[PDB]
Amino acid sequence: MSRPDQAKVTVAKGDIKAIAAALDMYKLDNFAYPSTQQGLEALVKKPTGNPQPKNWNKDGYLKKLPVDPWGNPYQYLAPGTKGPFDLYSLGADGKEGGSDNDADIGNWDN
Repeated sequence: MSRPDQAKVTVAKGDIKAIAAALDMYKLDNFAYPSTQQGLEALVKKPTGNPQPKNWNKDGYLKKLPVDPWGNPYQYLAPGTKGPFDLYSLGADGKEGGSDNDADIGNWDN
């Protein structure tokens, strides 16, 4: 997507796939996926329970990346409905919808 604001979307598309890979690395750190309650906290604060000797990362398990464009913070949620995780960023208008740059941009795995 090579247009103003969509150019912010195309960056985040690589960043979200980055997070999805690191969430798989938290999957390794706690030999399991986080829960949308305990594991969300365990994505922001060290996981309570038994994590393996692995360097835990906050912010939802991210790479060496800043936050998403438009000054929005990443929304990282753990398995909601059917899917092992839910992560996304809000669109340029601060809303989760379907659009180019006004869409919620994220990815997850189910």
